Amino acid sequence: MAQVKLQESGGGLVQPGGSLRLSCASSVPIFAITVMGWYRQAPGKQRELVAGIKRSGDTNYADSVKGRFTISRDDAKNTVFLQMNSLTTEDTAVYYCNAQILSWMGGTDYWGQGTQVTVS
Amino acid sequence: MAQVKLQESGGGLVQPGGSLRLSCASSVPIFAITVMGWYRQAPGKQRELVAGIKRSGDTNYADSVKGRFTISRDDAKNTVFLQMNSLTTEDTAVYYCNAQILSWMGGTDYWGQGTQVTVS
Amino acid sequence: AEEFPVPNGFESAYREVDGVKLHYVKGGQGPLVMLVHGFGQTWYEWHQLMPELAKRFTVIAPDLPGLGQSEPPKTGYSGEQVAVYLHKLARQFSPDRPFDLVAHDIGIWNTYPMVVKNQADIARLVYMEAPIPDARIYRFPAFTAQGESLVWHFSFFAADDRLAETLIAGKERFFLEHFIKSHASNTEVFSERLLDLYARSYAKPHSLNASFEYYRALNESVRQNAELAKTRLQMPTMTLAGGGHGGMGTFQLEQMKAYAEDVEGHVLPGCGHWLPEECAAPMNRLVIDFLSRGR
Amino acid sequence: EEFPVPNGFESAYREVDGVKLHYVKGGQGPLVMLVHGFGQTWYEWHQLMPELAKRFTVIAPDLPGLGQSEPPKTGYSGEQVAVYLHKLARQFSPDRPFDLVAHDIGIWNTYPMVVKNQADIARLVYMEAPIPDARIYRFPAFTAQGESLVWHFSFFAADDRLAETLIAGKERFFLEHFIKSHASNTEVFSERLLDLYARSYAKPHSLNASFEYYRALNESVRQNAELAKTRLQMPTMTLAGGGHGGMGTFQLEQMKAYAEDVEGHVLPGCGHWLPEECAAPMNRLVIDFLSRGR
Repeated sequence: MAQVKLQESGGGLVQPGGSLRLSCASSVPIFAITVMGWYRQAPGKQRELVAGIKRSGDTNYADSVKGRFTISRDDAKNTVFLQMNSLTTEDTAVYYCNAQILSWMGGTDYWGQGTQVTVS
Repeated sequence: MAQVKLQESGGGLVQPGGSLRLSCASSVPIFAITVMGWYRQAPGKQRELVAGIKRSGDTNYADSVKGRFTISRDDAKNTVFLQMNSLTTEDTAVYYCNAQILSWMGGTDYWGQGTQVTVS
Repeated sequence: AEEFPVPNGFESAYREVDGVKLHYVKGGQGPLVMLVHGFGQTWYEWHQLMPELAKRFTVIAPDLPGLGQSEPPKTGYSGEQVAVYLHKLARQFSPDRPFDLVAHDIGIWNTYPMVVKNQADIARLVYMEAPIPDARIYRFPAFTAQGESLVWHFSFFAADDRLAETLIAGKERFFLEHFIKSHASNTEVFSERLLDLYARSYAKPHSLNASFEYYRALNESVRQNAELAKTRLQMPTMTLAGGGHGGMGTFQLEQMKAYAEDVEGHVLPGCGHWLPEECAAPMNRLVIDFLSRGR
Repeated sequence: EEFPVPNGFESAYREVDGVKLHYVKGGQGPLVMLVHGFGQTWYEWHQLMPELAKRFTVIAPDLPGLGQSEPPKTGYSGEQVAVYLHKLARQFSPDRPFDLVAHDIGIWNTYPMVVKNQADIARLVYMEAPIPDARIYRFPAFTAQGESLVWHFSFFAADDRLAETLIAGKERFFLEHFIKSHASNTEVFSERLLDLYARSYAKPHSLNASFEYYRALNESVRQNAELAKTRLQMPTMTLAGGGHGGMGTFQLEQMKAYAEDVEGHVLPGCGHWLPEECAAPMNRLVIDFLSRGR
């Protein structure tokens, strides 16, 4: 049985300059996840890490999104949020939640199916 | 190259109840060796560990030789000694010097040529 | 008088075994179950499972030699040496009947020799949240893509010249809280009161040293288990592991398969290393079910 | 002055992107920059420096936050620290490429500079540490010989100031233990040498800076995964100790996946601290490598 299931929501269609809040819900309490992260895959592009957040709260971001995207942990909501500001067409991709759970021998990756983001 | 060369001295034929002192010298200073040890193998049997001595000075022995054999370290002579007291025919084997050098990724084993010890 | 509160219906007692005065907590009626704790804790991690098992069993939860209120071992800290004390303690209360063994963390290290050398004395076996000492522990990572490893303490505790004692002395509460929380998924369960009780116990000078001596004997336990492991385990066996941050994951059952002929394994989602406290309900349920079935 | 300056050399500072860097400079000719590692300062090069100065201009900086250098203002990842070090070297050799010699985390803090400014790097010597990449996740937490040589990676990288809290009040004890456990030749670390090193990194900002390099290691891995898309082209030498405490074969084995032109040496009976444990053979190999065809 998968040790966590992830479900992304809150993507969709937005015009350039608009904003979106992505959401990732975890079937287990999010503090059981060592690193939660957001990835994206666009047509004709590489799969990119956009943001990641540790249990401590330390965050890291891709250069292309610094200052526009913000990743956070909401423990009560059991949700990790990706706030996306000042969007451009080049941010069109499917955004994946990623759960990294560290076990003694090493980490295990878990992925959601992704939520569609279109900027037009 | 070879990171250490080991040269054993000693062994031979001795009567039950007798004693022998084995010697192993190291081509590098012996402090560069994480674990110095003595193994033995008799024909038709498995190679077994007899004694080992760490850089800290901690020693360890096989059950069959505890209290009779003594491993020691001579830093000035760059030599490890195996004092074998109260020998029985059950100690007959070829005795091999063993050097373990720990590197960041793991250890490397080096072996001497071995000396025959016969108790009869 | 007592480091930890004794659950209602239980008794705090001592028994000298081979010269070593062992502390233990006992309760219930029926066949014997022994619960053996791991590093950083005492018998008290079992205090929620004990009243449940006491409804059908005689339950004994000793303090490992040198830890809790037990005296240091007189022989040594290798698995084979410590297993002698624990077998003798269990066999004294169930000399005619086989007993059940539940073990956590280094409780595994300190019982596996007993089990493989006295299989007829062990009815059913539950192991959780630690590897059996064998060559596979040499493949644990010193560092990971997620930051600090969960196993770096193996080499920290085993370092020469009393490194860990020297660095941790005066900082026992701080270190233990960091160790416990970094191996937990559900840190909420460790209140100030619980963290204080554990920290005060293992901060006793002989307990702080004894804790690390278990790790300094780890290479010796590996060599011993390389010989003992030639005989597979035959009794019914269950493995439990945390599937959240801090747990053993799939490795617990995967390694046990090379040891047990009859083993079932469970990985508990959202749970770390400290299963009895992080995930009391699912873990108590799995242990109670495994030891009740067919009885 | 934290450490004695060799005769003919000078202790000086330069400010680079707001950060005041300390270094020791001497000699004449083309530039060689020597980059120290964890637990030490420029002074580990004080035996090789007068030898190199006969042909070269020698600069040995203190890493940001360590020795007498100020903490970085950007961060401790490899790319961030390499900017301070690249700009410092190009200040003294703005027109000609220079040589780089780096030890331990000096490798972490210079590799991004090398890969992105190859025309600035004539010859490259790296010793006694991995380049930060996914391979470092394969170092063992515990070994058949006891305590591993790499567990400090996670100790230093642990959250909540663990290493600072435990080492505070024991800087000399810990640093002596760390150095000797990674050395094959422990005799060269006298009471006087250990005291100088312990005094330097016991400064609160230096103790923290020491560990922040390891807390930035995962980020350095992410950075170097992209940078490594371009192989290194300059002549490269790697050195490693073959005694207890050294990198062994892994040093050259990894570099082969980075450099097209690389030779490697494993020095018997030598641990991690090659410049001090095995000054003569290391000095000779380095001097020869930077002297060929010149």
